[PDB]
Amino acid sequence: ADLEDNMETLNDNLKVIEKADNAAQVKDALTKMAAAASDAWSATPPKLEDKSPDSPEMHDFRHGFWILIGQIHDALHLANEGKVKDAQEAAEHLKITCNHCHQKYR
Amino acid sequence: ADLEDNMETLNDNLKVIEKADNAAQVKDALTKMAAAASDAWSATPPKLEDKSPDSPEMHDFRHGFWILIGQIHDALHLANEGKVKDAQEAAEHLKITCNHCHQKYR
Amino acid sequence: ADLEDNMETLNDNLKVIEKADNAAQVKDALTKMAAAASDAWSATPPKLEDKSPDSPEMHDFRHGFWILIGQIHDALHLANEGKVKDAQEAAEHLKITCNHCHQKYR
Amino acid sequence: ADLEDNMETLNDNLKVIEKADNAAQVKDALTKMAAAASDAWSATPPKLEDKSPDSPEMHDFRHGFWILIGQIHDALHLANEGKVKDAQEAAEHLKITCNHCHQKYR
Ligand code: HEC
Ligand code: HEC
Ligand code: HEC
Ligand code: HEC
Ligand SMILES: [Cl-]
Ligand SMILES: [Cl-]
Ligand SMILES: [Zn+2]
Ligand SMILES: [Zn+2]
Ligand SMILES: [Zn+2]
Ligand SMILES: [Zn+2]
Ligand SMILES: [Zn+2]
Ligand SMILES: [Zn+2]
Ligand SMILES: [Zn+2]
Ligand SMILES: [Zn+2]
Ligand SMILES: [Zn+2]
Ligand SMILES: [Zn+2]
Ligand SMILES: [Zn+2]
Ligand SMILES: [Zn+2]
Ligand SMILES: [Zn+2]
Ligand SMILES: [Zn+2]
Ligand SMILES: [Zn+2]
Ligand SMILES: [Zn+2]
Repeated sequence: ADLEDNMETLNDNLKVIEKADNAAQVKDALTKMAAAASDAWSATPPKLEDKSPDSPEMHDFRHGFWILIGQIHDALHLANEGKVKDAQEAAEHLKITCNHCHQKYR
Repeated sequence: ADLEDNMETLNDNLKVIEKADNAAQVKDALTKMAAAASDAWSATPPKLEDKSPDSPEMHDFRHGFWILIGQIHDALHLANEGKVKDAQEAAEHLKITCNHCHQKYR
Repeated sequence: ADLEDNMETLNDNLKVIEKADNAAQVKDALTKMAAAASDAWSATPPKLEDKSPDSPEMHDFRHGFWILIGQIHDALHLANEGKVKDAQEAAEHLKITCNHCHQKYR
Repeated sequence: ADLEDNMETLNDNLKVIEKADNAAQVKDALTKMAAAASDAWSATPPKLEDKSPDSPEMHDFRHGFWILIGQIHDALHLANEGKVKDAQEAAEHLKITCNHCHQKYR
């Protein structure tokens, strides 16, 4: 999908996690976020259309998605241990990564 | 594009890394492998077309790409520090992940 | 040495990172924090002296130090690439992990 | 403990994992390996007594224990999902990290 669609997927599923009651909802939202992050890894954001794909900027840009993917990976493991509250708390971790990339690149 | 194309990208660039002389070659090959792994994350492999997308198998399948992506992430950091030999020996780490997924699902 | 000493090491060096100007200061503070986190991994915190060492609590407790160690690991890689501001903003990531463990066990 | 004691702990528990029948044995061995790796993070190995503690060598040395700690972290998550075979296969991952550090530093 395009960067904007992936971002709406990330935004909708982050809310599902913050509002969730059971593990299955959290697991499903985390899996959908991981798919959106991986698909978004390739995208060139507007602020960086001018820059070459192996510029310092596009490397740092892509590095943000590695942070997020890793955070989702750990969150799903916690979710798969019945630790709903601990997996929901991952949301707080994910939001930092969301804001850090936004601050630099949208 | 498809799982088989992503795999040939992973295979070709793994060899480039093993036969590389300088950092730029290693960096470029690692970046291409990361793109292939991320793009492959969503694929349903032939031996798992029968299985449900939330089966233990498709979860374990996807988990393999998280391991590889994480390994590529660290390898590129080492590559970006001029540690060519340390980044090349990441290749040895990557091959274990290649074989583990292949053993179960190829 | 003890959990409280490790925590003051983490606290002092987190501030050094937030107020740093150059890479060497950030690198040095991150290295000291990594040493404190690793050394703290084995500690039994007061609020968990009652609990068995393989309880869900002491496992979750130890898991917190794995998150922090991983965050410090990535921060030092960024620091070693001359990306001072990117390494300093790791501080924001670290504080979430500090608070999550404190909320449950301090 | 000293580096040699930590190494014997790593060696004994790696064998327990390769020989294990149930999750509890694997979980317990992984937890003991994590404790040994964290405690070993601080050690100065013989080949590097001459070198300063913030030399490139002692940084690369310590980086090896970050790889191992991360690998143990993932292995324990797999172990905590009843995936004994998948957690035992982590052993193959750990041995690469063992050999890579040995090759450079013992
Ligand atoms: C980069 C590494 C990013 C990460 C990680 C996250 N986001 Fe993002 N997001 C990013 C960019 C470059 C853009 C702009 C895209 C454009 O074409 O304009 C966005 C946009 C959004 C939006 C759209 C709203 C807007 O103000 O433009 C949303 C709703 C959004 N992002 C949400 C979001 C969430 C929830 C994230 C983590 C869970 C997240 N983003 C991470 C770049 C990056
Ligand atoms: C799963 C998580 C995998 C990881 C990690 C890696 N590979 Fe793979 N690979 C996988 C599957 C399911 C398949 C078969 C797909 C099919 O349609 O039949 C493959 C296949 C390959 C191939 C052969 C491709 C072909 O021409 O048919 C190669 C050469 C290959 N894989 C290489 C490779 C390398 C080098 C990897 C890591 C560096 C790697 N793979 C990881 C599943 C998975
Ligand atoms: C658990 C996994 C923790 C993480 C991660 C961090 N901290 Fe911590 N901290 C923890 C405990 C259990 C305690 C209480 C110990 C006790 O004996 O009562 C603390 C305490 C602190 C303190 C106060 C120390 C004192 O003088 O009594 C500080 C200032 C502190 N912690 C800071 C801190 C920082 C900055 C962290 C991350 C960067 C951090 N802690 C992580 C448990 C855990
Ligand atoms: C460095 C980052 C290391 C990692 C990771 C592992 N090992 Fe190690 N090991 C290391 C050093 C520097 C030494 C030498 C210590 C000395 O004072 O001589 C060792 C030693 C051992 C030994 C002792 C046998 C010997 O030939 O000296 C064993 C049995 C051993 N190490 C096992 C081991 C295992 C099983 C590991 C991973 C699971 C492992 N080591 C990782 C440095 C490092
Ligand atoms: Cl980030
Ligand atoms: Cl290694
Ligand atoms: Zn929506
Ligand atoms: Zn974890
Ligand atoms: Zn899992
Ligand atoms: Zn960040
Ligand atoms: Zn594609
Ligand atoms: Zn690293
Ligand atoms: Zn980088
Ligand atoms: Zn594996
Ligand atoms: Zn101590
Ligand atoms: Zn990184
Ligand atoms: Zn380094
Ligand atoms: Zn947390
Ligand atoms: Zn022994
Ligand atoms: Zn995992
Ligand atoms: Zn756990
Ligand atoms: Zn290695």
